[PDB]
Amino acid sequence: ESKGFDYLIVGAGFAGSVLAERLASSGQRVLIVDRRPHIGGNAYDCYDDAGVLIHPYGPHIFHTNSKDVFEYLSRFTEWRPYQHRVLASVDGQLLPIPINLDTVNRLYGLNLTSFQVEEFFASVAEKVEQVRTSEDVVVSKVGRDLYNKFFRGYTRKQWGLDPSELDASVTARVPTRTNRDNRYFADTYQAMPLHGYTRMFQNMLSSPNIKVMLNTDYREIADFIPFQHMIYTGPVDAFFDFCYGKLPYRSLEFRHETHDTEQLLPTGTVNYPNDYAYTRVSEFKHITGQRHHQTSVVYEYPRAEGDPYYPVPRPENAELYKKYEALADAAQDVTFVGRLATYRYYNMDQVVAQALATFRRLQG
Amino acid sequence: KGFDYLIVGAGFAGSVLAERLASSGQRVLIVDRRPHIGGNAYDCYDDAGVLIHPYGPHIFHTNSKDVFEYLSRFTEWRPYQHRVLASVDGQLLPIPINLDTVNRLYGLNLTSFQVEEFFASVAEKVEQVRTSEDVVVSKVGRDLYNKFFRGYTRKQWGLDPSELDASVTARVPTRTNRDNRYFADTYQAMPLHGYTRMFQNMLSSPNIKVMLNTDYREIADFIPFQHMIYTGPVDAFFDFCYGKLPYRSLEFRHETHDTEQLLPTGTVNYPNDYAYTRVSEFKHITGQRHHQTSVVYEYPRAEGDPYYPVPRPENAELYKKYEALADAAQDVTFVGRLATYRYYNMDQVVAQALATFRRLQGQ
Ligand SMILES: Cc1cc2nc3c(=O)[nH]c(=O)nc-3n(C[C@H](O)[C@H](O)[C@H](O)COP(=O)(O)OP(=O)(O)OC[C@H]3O[C@@H](n4cnc5c(N)ncnc54)[C@H](O)[C@@H]3O)c2cc1C
Ligand SMILES: Cc1cc2nc3c(=O)[nH]c(=O)nc-3n(C[C@H](O)[C@H](O)[C@H](O)COP(=O)(O)OP(=O)(O)OC[C@H]3O[C@@H](n4cnc5c(N)ncnc54)[C@H](O)[C@@H]3O)c2cc1C
Ligand SMILES: O=c1ccn([C@@H]2O[C@H](COP(=O)(O)OP(=O)(O)O)[C@@H](O)[C@H]2O)c(=O)[nH]1
Ligand SMILES: O=c1ccn([C@@H]2O[C@H](COP(=O)(O)OP(=O)(O)O)[C@@H](O)[C@H]2O)c(=O)[nH]1
Repeated sequence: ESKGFDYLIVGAGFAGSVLAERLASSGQRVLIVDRRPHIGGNAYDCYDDAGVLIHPYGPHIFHTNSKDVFEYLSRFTEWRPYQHRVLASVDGQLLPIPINLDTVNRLYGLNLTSFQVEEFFASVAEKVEQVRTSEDVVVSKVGRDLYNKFFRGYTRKQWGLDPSELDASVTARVPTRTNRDNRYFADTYQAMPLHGYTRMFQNMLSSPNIKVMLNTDYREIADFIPFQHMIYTGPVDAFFDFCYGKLPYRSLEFRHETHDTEQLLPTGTVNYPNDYAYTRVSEFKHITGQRHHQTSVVYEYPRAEGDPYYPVPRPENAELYKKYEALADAAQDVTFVGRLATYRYYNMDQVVAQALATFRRLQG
Repeated sequence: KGFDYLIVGAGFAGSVLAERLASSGQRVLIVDRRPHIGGNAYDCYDDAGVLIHPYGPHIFHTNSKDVFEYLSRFTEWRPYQHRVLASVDGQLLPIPINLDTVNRLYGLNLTSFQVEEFFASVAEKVEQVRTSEDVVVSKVGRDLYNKFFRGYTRKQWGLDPSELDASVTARVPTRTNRDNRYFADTYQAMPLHGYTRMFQNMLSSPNIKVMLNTDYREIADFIPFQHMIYTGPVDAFFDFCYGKLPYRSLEFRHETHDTEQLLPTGTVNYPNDYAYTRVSEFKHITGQRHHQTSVVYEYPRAEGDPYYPVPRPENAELYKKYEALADAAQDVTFVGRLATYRYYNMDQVVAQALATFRRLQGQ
């Protein structure tokens, strides 16, 4: 039709890359761009100095209930079945989280059945008018003491806020159980890409219709490169030059280490609600299924400043986003999709859905 | 506006130049039709977790202190002296041919001093040496030429050593000593973490934008650039106006085995057997520790991606006709193995690029 590209996609993570593949399979000329020197966004993996497969930006475990998302992804990767399991260091023990029958019995030295632990949870639970805060969701189900041990400290360390300063959506992510299930997810499809996300993303972007541009801020090229439409997957407040001020995103620092032993942790991840500066340690071999004479772990330190990783879900922040959203829905030739761009605390599968949905919209 | 340079190809040629140009403040756009950087020297991890080179074994070696020190700013080193065995007469023998090759082959017991006289007694004298047959035959004799060189060369090029310039089979000198190293260079070492990691450091500058999966022709029309550095094949750049320049290609067959070690050295050559010219085992080269092993067999091909220029008098003439157009380009600089039609090693390409950088700065 004209010079340049039909689409200019800003960001090569799940949001941007899914659309890039859909548009290009549809015959669109697509330029995908990322300020980072690699594709895959947060989900990027690679081999470290020791030859172990890791995630530079923390542990990404894939899980979904969407047969459609799982089948779409199945087009670009084979799978390694895996059901993630997390232990929480509490009172010098490693207990299951989410809280379940075993957590209670092990913590207090009880012997409740699955039927009795309901009466117990009910016997300590705090009555809450209406549930609004992350404090509310937890305390109204399992009571004050279990809240202090598992949720209050972790949350304050992770967010820099009390759970009461956070939307109930936040801690509602980790629901309590009364059975003896110890998986962090009870999703239908739990599995990791056989050869890593990066290999999966490379297939996703392999069309002749797709051009990949790296180490590039869209603003550096958007001036002299012709494109008929733009898909932005970065932060919003930044897209509109913070005109309304800074939309708060919580950040992280990662400290990777390699140990001359086959196994360091009992599970993929151990949470630290009450001790240490880090929130958790992850061991990639548990996740990937890789065999190696050594192992590599990563420690996560929450940070107020740095690359945005988490939207900060709270009443005041929801308001501030709306104003930016208004500008966004107003943007004539720009479509906003992704965790950062639409300010949603989304998992990988959720972003893939929202991207696939957005694709269908771009075709009436 | 736009970029000061458009660099076509992210191999050694383009990457060294990207780095040098960017370092001096220039805005660079390096592009490649491949999905990765590094060109031929690109390495990666296979499904088994073994570090391999998708495009055949790349072993770094050099006599140039300046090239090694330049590269040393983007990678650490694993000292490595590549050793190659040739499968001849049912034995695994040292190549280049040396004292031990001859002694073991013919069941002799010569000293270094005697083997000079032996080679002399079998050598066919050639008045003026012009072909790959001459260089070999005029030194080691007809028989040894047949065992190690003729079969291999015919298989690799589809040409007889006599139809190739003396420079081809001259890359493999004959020895009278007992040195079994393939190279005798001063600096022989591998990038500690592979080439890709090194390239990544070479292209880390904020003044470098990287475009992959892109042929320059797809963006040349709407992207502003003041000068172009071209590292691809020459004939393709001028749309084959003088007909096609002969390049030689390869097919690679990669295998993984459930054993720690398959071969006795990094590479085994087959001058006289099989459809492949050689077999390589990457662990000997990388030094990686793994419970399994990955090898690659190389099959010479007439058609495919260009890997080797074909050094012969009629091909020199043809290239010159293209080299003439290249010089009249005025805003395109040609550099590399493919772009200047030279059978260059990695270190030679780096030198060529560093030199070209100097010329461009007037230095
Ligand atoms: C620590 C951590 C752990 C996680 N664990 C899980 C998990 O276990 N399971 C799960 O399902 N999900 C997990 N996730 C969530 C998952 O990462 C997200 O669902 C996913 O990253 C969403 O991708 P996205 O494309 O929307 O955003 P992103 O992955 O962040 O992609 C945005 C990209 O755009 C680029 N960009 C931004 N601005 C510009 C610009 N101006 N110019 C050019 N490029 C730009 C950025 O560099 C970035 O690469 C985790 C996330 C984090 C941070
Ligand atoms: C099988 C094999 C084994 C080798 N072993 C050794 C060794 O052991 N030791 C050693 O020192 N050297 C070795 N070499 C030689 C070494 O690989 C080269 O010297 C080196 O690759 C030089 O890189 P280059 O940048 O000049 O060319 P290349 O690496 O080929 O880079 C050229 C790039 O330009 C791109 N390109 C071309 N045309 C276009 C276009 N139209 N649009 C966009 N992109 C384009 C190509 O995709 C390619 O990536 C070996 C070579 C081969 C083939
Ligand atoms: O052991 C835990 C695990 C979770 N959380 C809270 O639940 C939220 C969601 O945790 P999840 O692991 O699902 O989020 P992630 O960090 O993985 O993105 C966290 O931010 C915490 O506030 C907690 O308090 N204790
Ligand atoms: O065992 C050998 C090794 C090399 N050669 C000849 O020497 C040339 C250069 O060998 P080299 O190993 O340097 O080629 P490359 O590794 O670049 O493919 C080849 O083309 C062959 O013609 C040969 O005949 N037998």
